[PDB]
Amino acid sequence: PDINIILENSLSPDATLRHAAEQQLTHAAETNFSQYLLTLVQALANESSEGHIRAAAGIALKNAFSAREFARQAALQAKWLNQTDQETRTRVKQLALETLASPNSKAGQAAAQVIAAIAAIELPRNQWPELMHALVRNASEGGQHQKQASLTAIGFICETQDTDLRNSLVGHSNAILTAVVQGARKEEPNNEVRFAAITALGDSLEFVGNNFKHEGERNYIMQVVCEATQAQDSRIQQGAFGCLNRIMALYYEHMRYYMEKALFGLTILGMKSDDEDVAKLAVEFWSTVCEEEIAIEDDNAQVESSEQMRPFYNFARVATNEVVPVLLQLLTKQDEDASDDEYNISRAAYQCLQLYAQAVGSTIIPPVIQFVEHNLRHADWHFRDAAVSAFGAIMDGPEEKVLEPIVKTGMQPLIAMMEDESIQVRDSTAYALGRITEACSEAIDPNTHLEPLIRSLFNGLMNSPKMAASCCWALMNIAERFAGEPGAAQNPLTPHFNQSVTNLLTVTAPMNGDSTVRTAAYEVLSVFVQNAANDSLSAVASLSTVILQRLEETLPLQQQVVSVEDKLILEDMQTSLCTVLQATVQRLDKEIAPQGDRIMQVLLQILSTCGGKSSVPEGVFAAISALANAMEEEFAKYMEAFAPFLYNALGNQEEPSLCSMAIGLVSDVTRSLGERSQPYCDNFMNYLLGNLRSTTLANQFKPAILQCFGDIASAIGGHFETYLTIVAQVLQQAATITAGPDGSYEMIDYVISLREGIMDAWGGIIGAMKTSNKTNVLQPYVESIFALLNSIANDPNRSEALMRASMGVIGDLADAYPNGQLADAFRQDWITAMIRETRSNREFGARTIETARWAREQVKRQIAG
Repeated sequence: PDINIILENSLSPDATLRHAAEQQLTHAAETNFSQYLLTLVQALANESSEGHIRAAAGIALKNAFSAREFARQAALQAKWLNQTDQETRTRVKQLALETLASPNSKAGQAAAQVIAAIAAIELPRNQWPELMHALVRNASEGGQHQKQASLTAIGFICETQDTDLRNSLVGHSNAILTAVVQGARKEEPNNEVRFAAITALGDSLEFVGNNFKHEGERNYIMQVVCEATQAQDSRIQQGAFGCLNRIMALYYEHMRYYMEKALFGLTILGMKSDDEDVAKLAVEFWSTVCEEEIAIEDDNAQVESSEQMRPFYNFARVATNEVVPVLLQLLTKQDEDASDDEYNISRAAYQCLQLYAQAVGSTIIPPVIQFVEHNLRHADWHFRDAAVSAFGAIMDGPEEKVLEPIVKTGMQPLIAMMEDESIQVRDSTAYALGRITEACSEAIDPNTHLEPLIRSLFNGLMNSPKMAASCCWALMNIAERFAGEPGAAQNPLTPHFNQSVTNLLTVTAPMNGDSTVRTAAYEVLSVFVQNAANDSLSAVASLSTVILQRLEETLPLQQQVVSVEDKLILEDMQTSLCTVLQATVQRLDKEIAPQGDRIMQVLLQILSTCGGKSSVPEGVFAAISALANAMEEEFAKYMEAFAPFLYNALGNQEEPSLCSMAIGLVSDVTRSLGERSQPYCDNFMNYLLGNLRSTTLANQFKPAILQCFGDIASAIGGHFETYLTIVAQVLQQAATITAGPDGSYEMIDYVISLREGIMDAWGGIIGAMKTSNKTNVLQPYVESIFALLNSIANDPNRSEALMRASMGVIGDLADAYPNGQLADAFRQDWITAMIRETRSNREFGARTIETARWAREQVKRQIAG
């Protein structure tokens, strides 16, 4: 009754009464948790209540002692274990179990969720010994709904990726597998049961298959799945194909026999189904195959020894002649009405086609080219659009050499497609041209195709918003690919540069145009500037003034902001303008100096009006960083005005992204200004050291902060002795932070990044103490430096930057203590091995290998005193 109204209000669209209800529930769970549980499970078990109420009760009950988040989950589970009595637990368990039999599907499903949540707690501790036997019995003997719900509960329990729960289930493995497979068979008269069973099998794959190691279980599962894919019922088909997709994703290596035997034909049939949902799943099957094989191809490529090769069966390659024509056919099933990023069959097919091209390379070209030639001039826009889409789709993957003559042949017709009636065809054409430029710019000859290509893309950008993004993307690719050589006076786009800048400035000129088009076009302008040649420098200079003028004009615009939309639009404008400004600053370098005063004036004025969640301060900082790098010691005059803004960004960790940017700015300023930045470094150190005081061990800012220590040390030299005791202390502590015996990828990466920071820090410090003739005061820390060097050497987890920095420090140490004071520590074998490994890695860059060579030489000059 009351709980019915609280639950109904809990689902209410009015957030005031919804939040009110949520508060009532939370309060109820706080005042008497056990009674809260009883009330909810009783409402769930009540056959006189509506399904959605019962489901709501069951969900709330589930959430009373379960959560996705680790810590929440720890706390809530503890509530089930230690804040209930056995009578309440027994009651909740029994009522939940009984509700599985309910003819109301929503109540049954909810009860399955409840049971899974309880099982996750009790089964590892063996506190519900009756459960799995009861579920298996229900799944085999129950009425329709009891079967459905119990199968669902079994699936929920088996899918739970928890080692202890899995292990507790081990003894029930065959009984569970038998129950779900037998439930899924066509001999099962009830289609509802079959769907529940095949779904449960899919959820239980990791568990019941025993990792598919044994042929009997394998054939058992594969037989029923293949059978279910050709079931008359659409839902059963869907469950089957979803199951099949997970099987392929998990057990590719076991699939050869089954692929040849049935999967090939089954998925072909599935892709051509009249039901869009199973068609989607069947296309996804081949997307999964392609993804796997792309990964395998890549891994087997990077491998030196064939014993390291992963099993590879070339499924996609073999299947090309059957699957690709179907995919192309599905490209013609566009829904012009459908929303954006709505995943329909046509976009699914396109994704698959892309992956297919990567997976099989040149093999995909003849069926696609046949399709493109047939349909490029079709009367139905569906087929023309499909044709150009397909063409662009296969640009990334096959041998460039093979594509070059096809691109050359198809360049002019594809450009002509930009004048198609259909806006869909024009958009797909623009994107395809971007794909082409990106993958095969070499095949595009400037003198012949460049000008019309650019003209058509700009024509599209300036007159047709629907294709603006695609045009912008293509244009950016072109600017990137036709950039010319470093130091060059001209590149192919240079005679088009001024016109291009004019066009981009024109389309971004309205204050009422589409904000997304404005943003996209500004990005284009940025990339054009970045890749501009020296003949265009005066134009870039002129552009920087226009951009500056527009930036200045946003300041009174800021004043007119009323709505949140106004705010967002203004912030995108300023962020885009800062991006372009940044581009001109970097491109002009020293030549930017005459506009330095104007730049800092408007940028600081923009900072003073920023606040809250905004992308603007970060863009401003990026532009300022550019100006500091360009003007160097000339930038010092802006430090009086700018430093307090920098300090404030540094001290505010509640804006993580800006804080990180601020730390990067300190590195920029100290490196760009050098010793001229020394008077500000005590303030820097105070903020940096202040940041290090945390309740978080893996402080996200620490790696960059340590790198920053290195830059400051270089800038202030002998001054750094003031900070040596503290910083060395921090560096030594940081060196002990590791991912542990079984760490995540994120923590492994964090530690690699951290140790990059540490090594940079030591590097700057060693240099500072050497040049100030203070190697005596550095001497006590040298042993800890070698210790870390050795730790890095003995850890197969590393980055190129880390090894480079390590080589650098080894060399620095040799310089700092000449005439063989460290000859002993250097002649150690792990040192030599470390350096030799670094110099001999052909995958490393030139900087690193040169640094490794310097390290070797530095070592050698140490051995003999």
